[PDB]
Amino acid sequence: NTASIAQARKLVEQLKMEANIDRIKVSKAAADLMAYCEAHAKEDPLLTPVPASENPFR
Amino acid sequence: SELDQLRQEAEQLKNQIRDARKACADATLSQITNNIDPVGRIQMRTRRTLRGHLAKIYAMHWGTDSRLLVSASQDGKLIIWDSYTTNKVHAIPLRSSWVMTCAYAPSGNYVACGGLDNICSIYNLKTREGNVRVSRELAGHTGYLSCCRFLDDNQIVTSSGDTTCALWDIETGQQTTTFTGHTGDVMSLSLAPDTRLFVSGACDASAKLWDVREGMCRQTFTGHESDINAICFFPNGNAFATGSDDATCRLFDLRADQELMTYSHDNIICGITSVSFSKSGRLLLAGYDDFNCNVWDALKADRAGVLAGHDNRVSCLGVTDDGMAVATGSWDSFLKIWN
Amino acid sequence: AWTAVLAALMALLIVATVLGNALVMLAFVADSSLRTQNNFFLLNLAISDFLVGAFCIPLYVPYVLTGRWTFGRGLCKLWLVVDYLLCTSSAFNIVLISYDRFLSVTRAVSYRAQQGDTRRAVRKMLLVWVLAFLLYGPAILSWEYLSGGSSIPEGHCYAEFFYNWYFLITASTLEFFTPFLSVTFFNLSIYLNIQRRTRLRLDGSFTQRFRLSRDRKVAKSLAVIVSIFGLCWAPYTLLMIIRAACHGHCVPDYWYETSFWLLWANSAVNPVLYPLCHHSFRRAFTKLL
Amino acid sequence: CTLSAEDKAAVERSKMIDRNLREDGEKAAREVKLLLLGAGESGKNTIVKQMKTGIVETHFTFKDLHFKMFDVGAQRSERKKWIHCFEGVTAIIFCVALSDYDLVLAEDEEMNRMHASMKLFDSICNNKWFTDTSIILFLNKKDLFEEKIKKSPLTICYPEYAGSNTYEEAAAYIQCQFEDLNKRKDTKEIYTHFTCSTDTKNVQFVFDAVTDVIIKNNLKDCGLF
Amino acid sequence: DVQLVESGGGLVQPGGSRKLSCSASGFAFSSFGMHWVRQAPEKGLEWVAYISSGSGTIYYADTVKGRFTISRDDPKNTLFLQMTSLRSEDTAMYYCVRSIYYYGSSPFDFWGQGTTLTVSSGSDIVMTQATSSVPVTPGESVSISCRSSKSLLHSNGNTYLYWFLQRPGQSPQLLIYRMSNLASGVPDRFSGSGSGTAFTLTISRLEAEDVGVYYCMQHLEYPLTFGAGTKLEL
Ligand SMILES: CC(C)CCC[C@@H](C)[C@H]1CC[C@H]2[C@@H]3CC=C4C[C@@H](O)CC[C@]4(C)[C@H]3CC[C@]12C
Ligand SMILES: NCCc1c[nH]cn1
Repeated sequence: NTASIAQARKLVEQLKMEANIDRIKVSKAAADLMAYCEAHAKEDPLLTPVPASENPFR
Repeated sequence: SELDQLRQEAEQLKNQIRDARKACADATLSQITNNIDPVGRIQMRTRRTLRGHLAKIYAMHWGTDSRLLVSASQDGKLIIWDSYTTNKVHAIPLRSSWVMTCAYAPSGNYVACGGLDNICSIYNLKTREGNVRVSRELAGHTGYLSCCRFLDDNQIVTSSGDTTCALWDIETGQQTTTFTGHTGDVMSLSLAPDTRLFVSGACDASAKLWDVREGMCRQTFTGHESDINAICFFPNGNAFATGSDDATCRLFDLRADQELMTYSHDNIICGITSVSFSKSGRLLLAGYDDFNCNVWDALKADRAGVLAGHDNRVSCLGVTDDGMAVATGSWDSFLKIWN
Repeated sequence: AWTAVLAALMALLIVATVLGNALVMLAFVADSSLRTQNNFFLLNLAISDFLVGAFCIPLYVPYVLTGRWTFGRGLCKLWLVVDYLLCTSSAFNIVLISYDRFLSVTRAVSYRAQQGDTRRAVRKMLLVWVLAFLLYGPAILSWEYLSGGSSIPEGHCYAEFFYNWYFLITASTLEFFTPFLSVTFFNLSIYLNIQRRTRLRLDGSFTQRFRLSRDRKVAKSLAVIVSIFGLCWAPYTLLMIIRAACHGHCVPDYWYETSFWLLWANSAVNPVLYPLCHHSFRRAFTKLL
Repeated sequence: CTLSAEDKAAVERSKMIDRNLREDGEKAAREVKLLLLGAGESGKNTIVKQMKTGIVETHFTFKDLHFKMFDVGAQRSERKKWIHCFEGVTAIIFCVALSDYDLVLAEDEEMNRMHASMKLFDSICNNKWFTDTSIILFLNKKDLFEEKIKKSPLTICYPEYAGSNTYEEAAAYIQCQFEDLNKRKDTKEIYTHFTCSTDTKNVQFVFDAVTDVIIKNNLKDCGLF
Repeated sequence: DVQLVESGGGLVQPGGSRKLSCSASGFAFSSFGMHWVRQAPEKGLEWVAYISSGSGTIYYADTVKGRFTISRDDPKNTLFLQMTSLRSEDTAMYYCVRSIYYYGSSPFDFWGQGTTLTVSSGSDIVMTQATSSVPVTPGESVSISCRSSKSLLHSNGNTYLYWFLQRPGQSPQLLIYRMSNLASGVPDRFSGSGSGTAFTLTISRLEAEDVGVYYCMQHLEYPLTFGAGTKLEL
């Protein structure tokens, strides 16, 4: 079946295109997610509730 | 045989990808965040209850201003609420009551709806006649519409059960781009904060990262054992969280091309219907079929809180852009705002 | 002394009415799915029974035990009004529940549509209470002023009637005979409609035996409801009417008291019949456990 | 009362919206919703025509009862992801063609169409969302079944059959086989009707079955049952 | 096209009664509340009456309460004013104004053309516009000031101040519907600001089409009150 071969060729092309990625280290990604979570800790009302005078749903 | 060679080659590429991913596993996320102070118990209260839907609520979406809300129920109605006062701003009747998704345009001028009719309807909220009118109907999907998200005022992205995603130009009503590659139904969409990438989870138990302009699949993430029903981007746009029917959430990192953390418990065996992050990204909220929502510590994988108060399956979750409140909607016909 | 038995029995009743009925109310708050009109009617009946169990019986106990009423003429009228209101509201609720069930098989589609309404049920319950009060309370309170009152030797608390049989006949007919006949008619109509439909379906196995068994169960249920209501109430009504026409003669003293306590037994047994056979109330009770 | 004039105007607008929502809900609560299922070309279309690419809805009225019929064919996507959206339907109308016993699926010639219909029926009736939902079974194309049984015995698809090659017995055997698939006999009832291309009692039969379903639900909700 | 056409004016005797009608076309008439606003030959705008959508709430100005009746005919899309016991002070041009109220809406966004009715023979907020006229030149900016006797800032954060413009021989037109909120279809050259009781409307790059009378209105509480009107010339 020509169509089945075409499908396999498409899958091979996609796998090749996804294979060549400049993958960073997982420790680096964990460090960057932490850094982002720390940098914006005080701007998150649900993690650090705001005074009732500042709460629109009070 | 060409086919044998192709299949063998596919396997070689998959093994190469697996080895490249494993080579990047220097240290787990849980080891790095071992010395972080826990957030502690997070307790939230119900500030508002939104009544008026007469059937199951299937979707809701926050307005960009953090005050206006759109909810869709299969009683045939789309309702736009004022969350501070609980006033109903608009009630839009639908030609087809089998709605499964809704969206709010970033500018607030338009709303989107869709469902089992295979059509994405666009409603104009600000007309001269004073009504809400169907400004457009996008057709071209062969399966049910599962999720839609306004990429802009003239562009929208949709996913359906025909296993494909589509980027539509609303003005001409045509489909500008098609995203194929999933082998199952596409269940959820999540646009990036810069709107140049989007991620979708399918019933083939995988997620795919797509480039909007190119129209190409950038990455594929696996690890769930069942269907993926919900998906959300991390606030900085370099990671996302997916919830499936296997009763677990997972956090995937885009740059490492792997999975950082799993959020699971022994007392939870139902599926996950919805997931969203808090503004910082520290908390991960997930709604379940248990009739309630769990607040997880995204950086430590510990349950930080529970939101209970629905009598049926929690179907939809949202967090405002300013981070003030959460909204939950369930099959009990009620929406609740928490803070 | 023998009293240790008599009072003891009363104690059991005082709890059986208060506990079981309390339990019903608990389910109403325990489960949020118990919010249909029928459930509201069942609640109203539970409230009527509970108020009888906790207030009327405990206060009457001294009168039966000692033969004297403490604080006479200051509590006589309040106790009489409360007692008559509660009994008549129980009867009216029995009729209201029967009417709702009768509608469920005649106006089937209309009924299915209106079951959720919490306003219609509240309006019907308020009407029931209002009619129950208007039937008797005014005649208890506003009779001494008209006829000169008295007729009560020291402290006995009983209405200025009980010797004039015209008002007794009228009140009984508007309070028991009419509601009893209506309950009988509604239950018979339900049974006949169920029998007719099953027959047609058969004309059109385990499933067959199952339908017939369920029909038999319903037939036993309806019969039990009607029989218990009539049995508990008719004796006291007839005995009091007979007493008055005889002007105190004809009736042995022991019989009058026994008939009086049978109506209260009905308020005690009510939770067993209606609330306990409902499947939603059973589910709520199981959830409590 | 702490509200400005415009806030009071907005609240009055909300009250009018609630009023309209209540009216629409009251109107919708009186309608009988039916879910129509079948195994492809199983006579479903003939049933639709007699009684009257996403979901398709038909509206008809009989004896003051409004019926909304939802045909969910032409949805070649996973069923488990959208079946729960029909959880509250009054009844499921299931159509089976009686001639399929002598035919096989075009996509798979080794599979008999009757077995596919039985599998779909078994999946629908024993589904967890429809534990108490009754099924109205329409066995269509009965005429053609009488003209083929005399030449094609049921042993082709039912090897254990030991009856005569007469419609009267074959139809009863088929009805039994389809009703044997119900594993919830204590909760749901199945109504079976034999129909053909020229039948006018189809709507009356649906009316009777739906009336029985509604009355049984009302009784179960009032106690008694 | 949105359209409001008023009819029923003319000359009437003192003590008589006339019925004014306002026929609406091109919008969802039942979703809008309606106002009747009049302008005596003195060119000052006076709010007369208001009937909400659904006819739930009705308000009248004191000067006409008990003599005027406002009503609606939704199926026929017409608004009505019944005027009885007319007095010479009722001579004026009457405008039919539509106004819709929900979060983020734009009230007073369309005015009718008017009917000329001629008759032969304490707690209200006061709005002040000190300058009656201002000679201006094209291409230059202009500033128009408004003063309120009571603060227009509500506890919910809104300042209910409305700016209207009336060109020679035309109906008034909304420019700013809440302090700092430009109306739909209005050129960006108009801008507004203020605080509590002092408000300013600024016009940049003045055009010949921007010559007219500018009116200041408060929508904080009924009755609604207008300014005297500031006139631009040249
Ligand atoms: C627990 C419930 C269900 C049943 C038992 C109720 C008891 C308390 C009732 C049933 C019949 C009643 C008796 C009926 C007749 C008389 C005769 C009178 O001259 C003294 C009181 C006396 C003796 C009553 C006292 C209370 C009594 C014993
Ligand atoms: N209506 C009669 C009240 C009563 C009798 N017995 C107990 N209570």
